[PDB]
Amino acid sequence: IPFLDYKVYAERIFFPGHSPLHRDLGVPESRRPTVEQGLGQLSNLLNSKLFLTKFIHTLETQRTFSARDRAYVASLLTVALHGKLEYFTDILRTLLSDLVAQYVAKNPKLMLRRTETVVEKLLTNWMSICLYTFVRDSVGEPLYMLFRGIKHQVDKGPVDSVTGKAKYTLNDNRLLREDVEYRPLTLNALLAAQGVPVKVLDCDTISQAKEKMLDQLYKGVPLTQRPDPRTLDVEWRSGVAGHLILSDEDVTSEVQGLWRRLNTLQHYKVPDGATVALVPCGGIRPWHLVKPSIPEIYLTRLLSMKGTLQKFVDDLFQVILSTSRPVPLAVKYFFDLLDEQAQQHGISDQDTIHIWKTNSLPLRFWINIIKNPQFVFDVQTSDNMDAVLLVIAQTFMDACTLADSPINKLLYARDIPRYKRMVERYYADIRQTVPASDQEMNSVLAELSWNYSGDLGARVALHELYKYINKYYDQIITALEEDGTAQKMQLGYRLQQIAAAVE
Repeated sequence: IPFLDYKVYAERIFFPGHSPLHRDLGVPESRRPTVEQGLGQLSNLLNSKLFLTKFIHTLETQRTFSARDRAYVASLLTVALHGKLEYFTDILRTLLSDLVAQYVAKNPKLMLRRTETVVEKLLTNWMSICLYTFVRDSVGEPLYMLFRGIKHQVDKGPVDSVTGKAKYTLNDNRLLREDVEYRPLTLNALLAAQGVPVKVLDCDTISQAKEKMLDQLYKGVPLTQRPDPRTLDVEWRSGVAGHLILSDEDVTSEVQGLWRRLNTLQHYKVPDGATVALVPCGGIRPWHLVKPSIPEIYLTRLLSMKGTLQKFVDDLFQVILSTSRPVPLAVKYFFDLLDEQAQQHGISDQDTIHIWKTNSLPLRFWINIIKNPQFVFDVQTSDNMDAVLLVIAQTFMDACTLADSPINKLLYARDIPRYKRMVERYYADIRQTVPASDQEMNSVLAELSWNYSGDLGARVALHELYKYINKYYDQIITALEEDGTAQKMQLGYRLQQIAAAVE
């Protein structure tokens, strides 16, 4: 199982829309010590609970401070505070407490629905940190089985490289409705040496075949430790005749009008068991299998896919919501924290508390991991893999929702009511289990601070947070100056000194 190291897992979850901390400071050599000295003192400042809560609040008052901003600043703070997870957790606990008082005076059922605010993103990051080894230990096995099961089923049928449509899929939109026709083929694959075999199809483009070839050629090697596909040509080597470089477009490619077909293995008449090596090196639309433009036939296709993947899905959902394992202490801690919050504000409604939990964990962490296997595994995905995992993720979402049509709801009509019962037991088991003492939680939090190798990019995160201090400098100073203990603890002055140092 090609598990990502914690540092890459974290980068990818913390910064999903990219890592932005893998850059040079871009500060001139003469200024570097001084700037870094200021970054050090900003790190110190961030340990003042007062400064940090004022900083977060002030930024989120700014109307030019977007949802992308809020989520990015949340992740910069996570990385900056990752050495001090007990303090980070205290910050999260305070912000949650304010969020609940705010939402109790609105509609508390709408709380934590999105990932647009700093607190919502701090929670996502917190869950991700705390549950890393749980995924490593228990969820990673079934989640990868599913990935590999989806992969092997799809690879067995036609995939249109232009439209992205597939024979085997869970979304009817992706469904290659036109029943195209093809021939399975197995090649003798070399890496120009000795020859490994590859299960390809004759309708595969040379690019699609090259991927399938690289997977087996590098069967136990991590994608990061592979060459770029573009650096390798595909060479068909029959015995008597010449070596033939194959590609998606060349002088042999079929073209009619303003259409040009992508060159497949069938196009070159590459025969079953052929030796293919991998070696180094104007308004006309590409098409592959069918040009770009529910019956029993198509629903049956989709249910066959659903049916074939169901063991994998059941095994994964079972493990995420299991009551047969010790509950991770962080999940117990946080769900109890949610139960306490509910009690303090007189929320007796279990639907609201159910909602809060769903929005803290399943529909914030697990749905993320289901949709994005590349947050956990050193794998690459495809648009159709993504569309398949989305349907299963939607089915998971529907299991955690209380509202009793989209194609997930068709294919998982039977299953959803049953997964709901699993979710209900799950929250109940957690509430009932022995609680996590503060010392137990702080020990867990302290080990999470050092139990990995690599640099999450704190130095650059600190610099990135400074950019936001610069952008809203006057607003943050004004905000600390209009506050008693901030003035008393010289917070305004300290930020001034940091800015002086950093420019």
